[PDB]
Amino acid sequence: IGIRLTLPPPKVVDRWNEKRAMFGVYDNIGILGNFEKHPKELIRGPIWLRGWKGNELQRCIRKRKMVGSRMFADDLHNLNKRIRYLYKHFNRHGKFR
Amino acid sequence: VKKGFRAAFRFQKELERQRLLRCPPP
Amino acid sequence: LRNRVTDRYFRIQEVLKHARHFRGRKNRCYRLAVRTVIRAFVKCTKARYLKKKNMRTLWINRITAASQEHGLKYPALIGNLVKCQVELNRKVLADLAIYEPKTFKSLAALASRRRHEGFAAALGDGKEPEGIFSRVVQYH
Amino acid sequence: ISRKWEKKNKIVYPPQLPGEPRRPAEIYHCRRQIKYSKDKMWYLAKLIRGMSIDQALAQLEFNDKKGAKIIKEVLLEAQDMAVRDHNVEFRSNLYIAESTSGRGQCLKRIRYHGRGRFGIMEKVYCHYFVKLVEGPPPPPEPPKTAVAHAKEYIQQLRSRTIVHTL
Amino acid sequence: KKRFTPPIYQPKFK
Amino acid sequence: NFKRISYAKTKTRAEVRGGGRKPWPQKGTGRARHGSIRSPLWRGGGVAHGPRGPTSYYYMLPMKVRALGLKVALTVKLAQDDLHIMDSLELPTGDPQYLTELAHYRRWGDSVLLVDLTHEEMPQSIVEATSRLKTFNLIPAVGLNVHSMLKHQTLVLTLPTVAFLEDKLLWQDSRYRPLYPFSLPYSDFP
Amino acid sequence: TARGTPSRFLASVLHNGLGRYVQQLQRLSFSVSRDGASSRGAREFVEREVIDFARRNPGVVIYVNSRPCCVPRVVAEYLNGAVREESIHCKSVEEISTLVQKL
Amino acid sequence: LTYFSARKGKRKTVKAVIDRFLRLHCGLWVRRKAGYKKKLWKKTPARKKRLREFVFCNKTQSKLLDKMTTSFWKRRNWYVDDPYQKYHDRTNLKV
Amino acid sequence: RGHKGERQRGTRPRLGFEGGQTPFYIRIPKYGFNEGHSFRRQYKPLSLNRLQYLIDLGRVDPSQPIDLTQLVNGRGVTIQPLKRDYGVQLVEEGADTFTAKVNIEVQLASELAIAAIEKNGGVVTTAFYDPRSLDIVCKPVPFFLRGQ
RNA sequence: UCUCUUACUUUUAACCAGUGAAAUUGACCUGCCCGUGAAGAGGCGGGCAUAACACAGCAAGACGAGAAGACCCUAUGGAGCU
RNA sequence: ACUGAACUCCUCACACCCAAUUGGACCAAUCUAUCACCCUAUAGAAGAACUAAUGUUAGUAUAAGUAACAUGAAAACAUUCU
RNA sequence: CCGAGCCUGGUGAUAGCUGGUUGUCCAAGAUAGAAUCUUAGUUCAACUUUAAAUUUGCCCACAGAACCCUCUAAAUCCCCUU
RNA sequence: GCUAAACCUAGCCCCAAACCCACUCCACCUUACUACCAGACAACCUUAGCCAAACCAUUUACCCAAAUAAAGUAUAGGCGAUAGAAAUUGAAACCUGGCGCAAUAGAUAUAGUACCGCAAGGGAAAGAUGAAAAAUUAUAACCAAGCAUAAUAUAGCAAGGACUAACCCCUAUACCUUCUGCAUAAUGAAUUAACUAGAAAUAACUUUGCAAGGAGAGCCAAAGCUAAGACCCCCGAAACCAGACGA
Ligand SMILES: [Mg+2]
Ligand SMILES: [Mg+2]
Ligand SMILES: [Mg+2]
Ligand SMILES: [Mg+2]
Ligand SMILES: [Mg+2]
Ligand SMILES: [Mg+2]
Ligand SMILES: [Mg+2]
Ligand SMILES: [Mg+2]
Ligand SMILES: [Mg+2]
Ligand SMILES: [Mg+2]
Ligand SMILES: [Mg+2]
Ligand SMILES: [Mg+2]
Ligand SMILES: [Mg+2]
Ligand SMILES: [Mg+2]
Ligand SMILES: [Mg+2]
Ligand SMILES: [Mg+2]
Ligand SMILES: [Mg+2]
Ligand SMILES: [Mg+2]
Ligand SMILES: [Mg+2]
Ligand SMILES: [Mg+2]
Ligand SMILES: [Mg+2]
Ligand SMILES: [Mg+2]
Ligand SMILES: [Mg+2]
Ligand SMILES: [Mg+2]
Ligand SMILES: [Mg+2]
Ligand SMILES: [Mg+2]
Ligand SMILES: [Mg+2]
Ligand SMILES: [Mg+2]
Ligand SMILES: [Mg+2]
Ligand SMILES: [Mg+2]
Ligand SMILES: [Mg+2]
Ligand SMILES: [Mg+2]
Ligand SMILES: [Mg+2]
Ligand SMILES: [Mg+2]
Ligand SMILES: [Mg+2]
Ligand SMILES: [Mg+2]
Ligand SMILES: [Mg+2]
Ligand SMILES: [Mg+2]
Ligand SMILES: [Mg+2]
Ligand SMILES: [Mg+2]
Ligand SMILES: [Mg+2]
Ligand SMILES: [Mg+2]
Repeated sequence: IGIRLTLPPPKVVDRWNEKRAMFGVYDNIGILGNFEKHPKELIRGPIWLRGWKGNELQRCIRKRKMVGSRMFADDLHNLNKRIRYLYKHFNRHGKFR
Repeated sequence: VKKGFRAAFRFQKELERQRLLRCPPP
Repeated sequence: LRNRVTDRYFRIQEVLKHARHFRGRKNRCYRLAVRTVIRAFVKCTKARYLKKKNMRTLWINRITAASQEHGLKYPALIGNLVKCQVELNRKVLADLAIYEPKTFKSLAALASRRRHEGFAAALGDGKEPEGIFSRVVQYH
Repeated sequence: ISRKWEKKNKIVYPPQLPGEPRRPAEIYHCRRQIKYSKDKMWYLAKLIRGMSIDQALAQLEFNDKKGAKIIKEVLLEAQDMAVRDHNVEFRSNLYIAESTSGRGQCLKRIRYHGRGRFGIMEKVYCHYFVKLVEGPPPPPEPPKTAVAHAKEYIQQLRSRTIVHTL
Repeated sequence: KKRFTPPIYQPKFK
Repeated sequence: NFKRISYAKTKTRAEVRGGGRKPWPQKGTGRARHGSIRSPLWRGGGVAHGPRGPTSYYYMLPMKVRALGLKVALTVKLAQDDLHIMDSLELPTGDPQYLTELAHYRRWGDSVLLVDLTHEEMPQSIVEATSRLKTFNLIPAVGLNVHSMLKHQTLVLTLPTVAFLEDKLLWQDSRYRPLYPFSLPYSDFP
Repeated sequence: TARGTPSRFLASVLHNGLGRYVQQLQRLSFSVSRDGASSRGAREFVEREVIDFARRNPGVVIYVNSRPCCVPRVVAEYLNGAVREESIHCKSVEEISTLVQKL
Repeated sequence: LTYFSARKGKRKTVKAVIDRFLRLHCGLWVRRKAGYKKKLWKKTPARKKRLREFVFCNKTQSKLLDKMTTSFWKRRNWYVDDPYQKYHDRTNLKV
Repeated sequence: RGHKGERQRGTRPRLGFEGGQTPFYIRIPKYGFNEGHSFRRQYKPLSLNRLQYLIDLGRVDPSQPIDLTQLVNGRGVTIQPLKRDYGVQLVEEGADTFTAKVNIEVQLASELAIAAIEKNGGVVTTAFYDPRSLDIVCKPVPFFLRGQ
């Protein structure tokens, strides 16, 4: 049997949050703040992909270039093997060549 | 557990259907 | 596990509820009930043509029985009844054979008389009357 | 683990009206986790099923199996609780109504076969359930005579209709 | 050749 | 979706711990051929096509499309009788019950987005009022956007705000190609 | 399949057309939502067509409950006692009119 | 053909295509005939004049060479004394 | 993906391979088509029809001289100092029906274009710019922000 | 050893009492003859046979069970040796 | 003369019987934005669907209560005997 | 478990080879060959699928399509109408 | 009705920020966990290979200086698979987070423990009550395979047409895969529960926006430019190399 016997506790969500109410504020800052900032300078994330979409191979290459001088050892080796595998995949296997 | 609400509610309505078919009321 | 499936039991029940009346492990296990329910539905779909064929063969048997009670064969009855322009199909002929035997004796007498008229017309080529229970009604 | 056969003795019916029959007493009792296989225990449970309780004790005192002493203990203490707690007045006036055996929780061991190979030996356990009902034991269903066979055949021939027509 | 495979014991905790 | 970076990641079959040698050699025993544990078939294996790394979803629309969206949303707020334009946001008291009773009396809606400009000339009364309310919001006019205008029922602008909006949004009409980004001098453009 | 479901013989309920024909429908119990997009077709049905439907065949008593529900329903009760409950979840006005006419 | 490079993640050209062919901007590829400087002592002058020609390529071959080269070779160039300048635009075409 | 083989199993040979036969892109002899292509100068054309249109529409204005930076700020030509554009060459495409009376400073000039400017009482002057000075005179304000 | 096997004991074996595996298993309510069929049928065609069910034997069949033939061929697959 | 199809006619409705491949209309579970408030709606997203890989883990069946496995005898439970 | 020990790492080695490849419904949908260390594969042709522009597409009649010795057929191509 | 089934929460993952730790007493390089004695020996060294070139013999990105651009350009290369810059441009200081996982998932982890091997090394499983257990009460029952309640009835892919009746009557050569063709006596599967397989470019189509110009520098342009949607799987070898561990 997979199904649960009792229905779950009620998940109550506050739609008038602090974060939900001011979502999208200081977006659209460049257009009507005479272009002092870009809207991509509002992004808060990893230091390599802040305003950059990328592939899986391209994300790994960019992370190795911008950060891989200060990564941990096992994480750096795993990133090396991932870039090797993804090069072998994208440039040799698949349909549509 | 598997997350979600609709399948648990549907199984609840089936449980009430089976339990009402076992002991029908006067 | 992002978004793994929760309502799998209802699909299992959707297949199994058509297999509660089976025999063996097919009424319980899903891996067996699927193949037997699929074959059951294909048999149910293919059975309609066999139902119509078997019902008409049953009507042919009952009409042959009643006509052979009256000393008539089945082809003589059907042919010489359609030659008097009475268009009764096999269903109502079998129902008249079972439930209204006087009307079936009247129909068998009609078919036998039209048969005799056809035989005398074959010996005489007509000349004079082309029978009486011949002379089809003409529609325009 | 589910223990509902123990809770069946805690049902309490409403007080009966004077213009009613007796409603004979019903006593459920069971012994959990017996070190005995459920099939061999089932053969003894099928032996008892319809008999009276004194005849059940008489057959079980002389049956030469491991489960016979176990079921004799369960039936004796069910007789004792029936006379004491559930207000049966006659000790002899009880018949076995239900008698069955279920699987208990088992353990697993290795069997050490004769190469570097092995099996999974399982240490078997079972239950025994019993239900007593006061009253004389019901008479067995008599085998059907030729009169009943003929009556059912003539009823079958009277039942038929003219199919696939009006 | 002399083809032979050794038996594989399962873990003892099971 | 342009700000979203999802931090989901699972371990592929090369990052799960262990799984080096080939268990039960290829041809001897009667089990299925396997070359490593932690393959995705196994219990405890790595995921075959799981999420990979912190993935970004960044893309930018052309700026004329975003300014057109702002003009469209202002028109939609006007035509459905939702927009209200004030001379100056100033309440007499500065307590929130006055603000919610006024918004109830004028039949605005359950939620309302209040806009002033430049974030420093916002007077103390309206700030002390709506700093406690949960559906009433103050933003400077730089922070106007389609999402907050759709999320709130009405929308309250100011007369310096509507002049600011007309200038900044009409500048996209009658404008050249960039030739370098507009933060650089450009004799007309401040 | 026909071996797996029950079967009945073709019958009238109480010899309808012999004497006078009687409408075999007793009730229609409607449960629609005030807010909620799933009950929009039923909301428009209660707006425009249930008044003419009630005037059309007056043997039937119609109730509209107007209850918060994620799936609106219609319960049709017949003279012989049977109760048929159908869901009008996210349907047109024409589909709901067809459904209550067939009921 | 290195759909994704291992340094910048871009698409690479194969330089043999660039050495042997010429891409006009309209979409056509001009090539040189094979064997045009080999064993001319046994070829007749009609065959020799046929071999020294500049030849357009097929539809499928031009689709192949458009796949094999990046968008730098498909740009519009304005060279000073281009002998193939007039052949870049296309004229009087109809579907 | 089809049935089994190199198609269904993914591993199909590279683009341009022909199953072993010497491929189409290698059977063909080399010739210096794209020999020195990154060192040839390129010149964006500016027809007199386009220059007349720019003069009419309130863009590039004939009362002052017209070097490259007036044409770029008027957005009549898009000059790339990268990709080897050495400025703007003048072009006779709207020679007749050109009455403007300008002076202009271009980098090449055909004979008919010089004539068609000079019949209205104009002056043409043909100047040279190295790519660094292209990059400065085309976009001057990034150079002024550069601080050199 | 055999012509040509026979008798007795023990182990084994059958029943009773206790504990209690392993390979195998698409589902089976699992018959015979002739013919047909991916060329050797319990499941197809024509005939015949036919109340249900335990227990002990035998090995004619289930193209029987264990080991992705170890013999033959292929792989622009390996390895040893000269 | 009759029998004899998914062919044809008859009452009704009609998109509703090909391998690989291609095109199209829908769609369950899950998260998010806004709704909704006995379980749904409009959109975005993806670890998004298992009658089958001698597939992995766990539970229980078949073979099966089958193969196999035990304790020398009497007694006062001191002892004695083979 | 040594024609070259075992463990870890390169390693998610590679494999033109085997196996598998999970919701509903509808529609279209059967291929002359050439090259290739290549016939267990691939590329271009051929067919098929989708979306467009344009006008002719098929069946075909009088006329017509070298010869030479002994015969020399069913037939084929082109082709206005329809 | 037995076996059973159900639970949320330990914790974990990816980031941001910030540079981070280590003697209570005794013992611990000899046979480590040993209080106590005379040859003093001592480290600094181009990776290789699988793999791609459909074989393979030169060749094949992995190298630790932020981004974008120049640019996949100049160059190198059995000039072939592929490798690949540079001159130059510039890179807005502070905010504690999740359209992440929820006991077959997430670190292997309750733990590098149990267990296996001489050694290097390999390496698991699991727990669920309640405010009160100093409340052991009577509930809470309902759901997979497997059994019991409740063995069997002539005939046959287990069903369908049915019928007054379960059977009796008429029809019917299990599924997937590989195949010209499988009921085939060709492969896979005892069953149940959970887990387990389509990742992306150039060029085209559609929908917006602008328009001889498009684009938030770089790039394209004889109706083009920008944005979005849509599209290229899993398991399995014998092998090769490097470094440790073993008489
Ligand atoms: Mg041993
Ligand atoms: Mg590994
Ligand atoms: Mg392997
Ligand atoms: Mg894992
Ligand atoms: Mg684990
Ligand atoms: Mg396959
Ligand atoms: Mg093939
Ligand atoms: Mg060759
Ligand atoms: Mg045979
Ligand atoms: Mg068989
Ligand atoms: Mg065998
Ligand atoms: Mg084999
Ligand atoms: Mg070969
Ligand atoms: Mg080889
Ligand atoms: Mg090799
Ligand atoms: Mg070697
Ligand atoms: Mg017929
Ligand atoms: Mg038809
Ligand atoms: Mg997954
Ligand atoms: Mg999945
Ligand atoms: Mg499953
Ligand atoms: Mg096997
Ligand atoms: Mg499986
Ligand atoms: Mg025994
Ligand atoms: Mg046996
Ligand atoms: Mg024995
Ligand atoms: Mg002994
Ligand atoms: Mg592989
Ligand atoms: Mg079709
Ligand atoms: Mg091959
Ligand atoms: Mg190779
Ligand atoms: Mg290959
Ligand atoms: Mg775990
Ligand atoms: Mg069950
Ligand atoms: Mg039969
Ligand atoms: Mg066949
Ligand atoms: Mg095969
Ligand atoms: Mg074959
Ligand atoms: Mg088979
Ligand atoms: Mg095979
Ligand atoms: Mg098998
Ligand atoms: Mg020794």
